[PDB]
Amino acid sequence: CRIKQIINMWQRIGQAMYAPPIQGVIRCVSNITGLILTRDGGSTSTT
Amino acid sequence: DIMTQSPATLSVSPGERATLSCRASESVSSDLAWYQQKPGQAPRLLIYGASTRATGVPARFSGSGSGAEFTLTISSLQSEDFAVYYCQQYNNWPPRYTFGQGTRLEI
Amino acid sequence: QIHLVQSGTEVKKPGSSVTVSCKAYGVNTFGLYAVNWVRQAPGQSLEYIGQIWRWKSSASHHFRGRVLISAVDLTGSSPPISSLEIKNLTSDDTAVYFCTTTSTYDKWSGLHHDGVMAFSSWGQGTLISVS
Amino acid sequence: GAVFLGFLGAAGSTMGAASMTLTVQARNLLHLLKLTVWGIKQLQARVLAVERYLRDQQLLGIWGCSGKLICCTNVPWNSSWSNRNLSEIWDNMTWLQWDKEISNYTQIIYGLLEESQN
Amino acid sequence: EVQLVESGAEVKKPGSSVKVSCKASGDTFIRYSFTWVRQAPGQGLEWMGRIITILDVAHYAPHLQGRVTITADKSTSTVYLELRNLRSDDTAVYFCAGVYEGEADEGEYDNNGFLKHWGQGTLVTVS
Amino acid sequence: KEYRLINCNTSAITQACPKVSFEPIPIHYCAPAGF
Amino acid sequence: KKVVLGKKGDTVELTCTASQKKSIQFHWKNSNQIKILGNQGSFLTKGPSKLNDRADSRRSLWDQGNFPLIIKNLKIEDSDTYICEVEDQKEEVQLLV
Ligand SMILES: *[C@@H]1O[C@H](CO)[C@@H](O[C@@H]2O[C@H](CO)[C@@H](O[C@@H]3O[C@H](CO[C@H]4O[C@H](CO[C@H]5O[C@H](CO)[C@@H](O)[C@H](O)[C@@H]5O[C@H]5O[C@H](CO)[C@@H](O)[C@H](O)[C@@H]5O)[C@@H](O)[C@H](O[C@H]5O[C@H](CO)[C@@H](O)[C@H](O)[C@@H]5O)[C@@H]4O)[C@@H](O)[C@H](O[C@H]4O[C@H](CO)[C@@H](O)[C@H](O)[C@@H]4O[C@H]4O[C@H](CO)[C@@H](O)[C@H](O)[C@@H]4O[C@H]4O[C@H](CO)[C@@H](O)[C@H](O)[C@@H]4O)[C@@H]3O)[C@H](O)[C@H]2NC(C)=O)[C@H](O)[C@H]1NC(C)=O
Ligand SMILES: *[C@@H]1O[C@H](CO)[C@@H](O[C@@H]2O[C@H](CO)[C@@H](O[C@@H]3O[C@H](CO)[C@@H](O)[C@H](O[C@H]4O[C@H](CO)[C@@H](O)[C@H](O)[C@@H]4O[C@H]4O[C@H](CO)[C@@H](O)[C@H](O)[C@@H]4O)[C@@H]3O)[C@H](O)[C@H]2NC(C)=O)[C@H](O)[C@H]1NC(C)=O
Ligand SMILES: *[C@@H]1O[C@H](CO)[C@@H](O[C@@H]2O[C@H](CO)[C@@H](O[C@@H]3O[C@H](CO[C@H]4O[C@H](CO)[C@@H](O)[C@H](O)[C@@H]4O)[C@@H](O)[C@H](O[C@H]4O[C@H](CO)[C@@H](O)[C@H](O)[C@@H]4O)[C@@H]3O)[C@H](O)[C@H]2NC(C)=O)[C@H](O)[C@H]1NC(C)=O
Ligand SMILES: *[C@@H]1O[C@H](CO)[C@@H](O)[C@H](O)[C@H]1NC(C)=O
Repeated sequence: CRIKQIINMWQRIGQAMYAPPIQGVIRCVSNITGLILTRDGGSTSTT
Repeated sequence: DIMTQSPATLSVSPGERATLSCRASESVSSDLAWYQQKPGQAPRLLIYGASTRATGVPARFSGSGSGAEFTLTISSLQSEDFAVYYCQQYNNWPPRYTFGQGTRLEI
Repeated sequence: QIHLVQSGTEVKKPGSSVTVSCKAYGVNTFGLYAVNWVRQAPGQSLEYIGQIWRWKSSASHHFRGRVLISAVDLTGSSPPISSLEIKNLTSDDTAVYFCTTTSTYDKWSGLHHDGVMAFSSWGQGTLISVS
Repeated sequence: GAVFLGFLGAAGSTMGAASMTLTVQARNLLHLLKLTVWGIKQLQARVLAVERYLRDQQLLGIWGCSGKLICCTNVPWNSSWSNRNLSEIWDNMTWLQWDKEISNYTQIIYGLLEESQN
Repeated sequence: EVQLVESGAEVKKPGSSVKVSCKASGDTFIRYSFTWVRQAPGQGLEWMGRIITILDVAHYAPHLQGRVTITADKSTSTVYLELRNLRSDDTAVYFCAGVYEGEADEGEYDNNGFLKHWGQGTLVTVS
Repeated sequence: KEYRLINCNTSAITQACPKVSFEPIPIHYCAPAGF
Repeated sequence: KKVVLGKKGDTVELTCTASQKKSIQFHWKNSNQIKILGNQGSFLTKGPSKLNDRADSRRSLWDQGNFPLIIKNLKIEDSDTYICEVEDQKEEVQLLV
């Protein structure tokens, strides 16, 4: 998992640039409580 | 708005340790760039970030300091360390990256 | 944009069963909509059969025990399918059948009165003859 | 003005049980700069609730029924408005079904209740 | 590590518009933020401006408001400067200078202010 | 206007970047009086 | 329907168009219902097809409703009916190589 800084805005259509990263340890204890999936159409069962 | 160098002229002899320092009006503490310009040459970088050497920098160039005042030391002043020494403050955003004045070292 | 599609013209024997499909293109789900099966004898007026509103299958009092109305939602690779099964056919059920769907989402619509509905969107006709 | 939710507990049940629940649930349900902004926003909630209640009482004030939770007026039903045996009204129907059913007669009833104060 | 071949020296007039290019041949052109810095003869360095290549945004010193334009083209790999309102003090040695900013194509942009790679200096004379 | 080469001036704004803290708190979307 | 022809290699442009100026969600598919493009908010998503690398859209035009598709390196295997799905206007164009 890298850290990237020329981002695409999600607020609108644009790009933003942020400050360089921070001093030390970054902790991100989280919960994955979801997914977002898509599919593939076709074809003539199949998987 | 800000950038004077703490000496003005250093008319010293080789073997003598040099005295180079940079004075700033507001606190920076991480962003000072050191440059060396012989007359007729593009200014070679020495120390960026006031704490580390670039590629091909000899170990006699030792930069240190914090806040607004910084100091570059040259212990073994050779027969090539006579030039103009610049310090560049690159702290602020939006960019107004002013330079220092310069210190000439004619022997 | 409901483009409700039924099966084709069929003919059976008396004393038998039959099944008519109803694929509901453009329908969100049968939880929101409601399917009313109706028929029409040739030349006559439209005769109600049954419904599955809010996943409760129910037929009218003339047709009880003879008619099954089933539904499967929009799952996977197939649109929502309603289906009409008729057991113990007589020669008096030769008719054009229709599945209809109407939206039950808004309470203050006016297309529906507590499960008794106007038929806002229609199929195209499944003729069954009995010989 | 937080008793607007307590009205809704009697939905789904019929009209007589809701009419009893009216009386029952009416009797039973009765210096930093960044903090003055919270005080003003809570007052703008409370005064708005009081003004909405007073507007709802003024719309009952036209019809001679201000303050009364239940009033019985003097406008006789033309019986083409739900020509129905009222046992079936007060036993087989809910209020959502009334707001659906007499929806095309309600402006007429409001006009008659306004005109029968003159 | 681009080599920054500057343009030739020019003879200019008071109240003119000079256009000085700087061909940075070498590594990836969009990964390098560039900087124009002038040098008055005998004097110290004056910072003129800094262009970010991949965002195509250029910032300027407060002394050069409305009279300088730093453009760049990514196919020609060339950083152009255009000065209008040339005055008598504008006779000076100009410098284009770049620095490695990281993988700007996807992620990293370190926003460095120090100038690692330099050009060669070009004297513009206002006569 | 005009008409397919609509003038797409990609503007740019430069503001100051203080490094900020960031941790999302829960939010309760209330409905006003009468809803 | 529309018919747009190409020869080989050069870019080709297909269009959706909405009538709201709102940058709403669209998708570009083909005849076999394989995805080619997808708006996701204000982000771009390609699809698992042969136009995974060669398809593109002008991003700044989405705020004006116009939803283009730009295909580069037109080969012989890119001649099929392409479908806008915007809200309901399932627009069909046919590309010819
Ligand atoms: C969101 O999540 C939701 C859940 O939280 C989910 O909701 C659920 O959706 C699923 C679908 O996805 C629903 O499941 C379907 O339900 C349909 C409706 O079923 C009801 O009614 C039938 C019929 O009942 C009548 O007859 C019986 C006779 O025994 C009487 O007892 C009844 O009272 C009633 O009779 C009255 O009406 C008659 C007319 O119909 C009159 O003649 C009569 O006089 C009376 O007036 C009941 O059988 C159902 O009960 C059964 O299930 C409940 C629990 O669900 C049990 O308690 C109970 O014991 C029974 O098991 C229920 O009342 C069903 O029709 C439908 O069944 C089909 O699929 C199942 C498998 O899923 C098959 O086993 C079944 O055979 C049916 O498949 C046939 O039809 C499909 C196409 O429709 C064909 O593809 C298939 O091949 C098959 O065809 C075969 O049989 C046909 C006739 O049956 C015949 O025509 C064909 O030729 C062929 O032979 C299925 O169960 C589910 O109920 C919802 N549940 C809830 C809680 O909401 C929702 O989908 C999700 N939404 C989204 C968007 O994801
Ligand atoms: C899902 O939810 C969970 C919580 O339920 C979120 O987890 C929290 O994540 C945040 C940030 O990721 C984290 O906050 C940090 O806590 C650390 C431990 O206390 C702090 O040390 C840290 O503060 C430092 O950085 C701040 C930001 O600049 C400074 O303001 C602060 O002074 C601290 O900075 C010191 O050190 C830095 C080092 O770089 C130096 O720059 C500074 O000068 C200074 O010396 C943050 O407060 C929470 O603790 C997490 N909580 C838990 C339980 O883990 C999680 O993020 C959520 N997921 C998502 C995706 O949001
Ligand atoms: C959820 O997403 C699914 C996509 O998977 C959508 O399903 C499509 O829905 C559209 C309508 O919204 C369907 O298009 C219609 O198909 C009708 C029947 O054709 C089918 O059946 C015949 C016979 O078996 C097959 O040969 C054919 O290939 C199809 O399988 C047509 O009759 C309709 O055309 C009519 O209207 C159009 C309008 O443009 C007219 O031009 C025609 O002349 C005609 O009058 C129409 O083409 C489509 O088939 C569905 N596809 C699939 C894969 O399911 C759902 O609509 C969508 N639901 C929601 C709520 O968004
Ligand atoms: C993760 O989920 C558990 C489930 O109980 C919860 O207790 C915990 O607070 C969650 N962690 C977060 C929100 O960081």
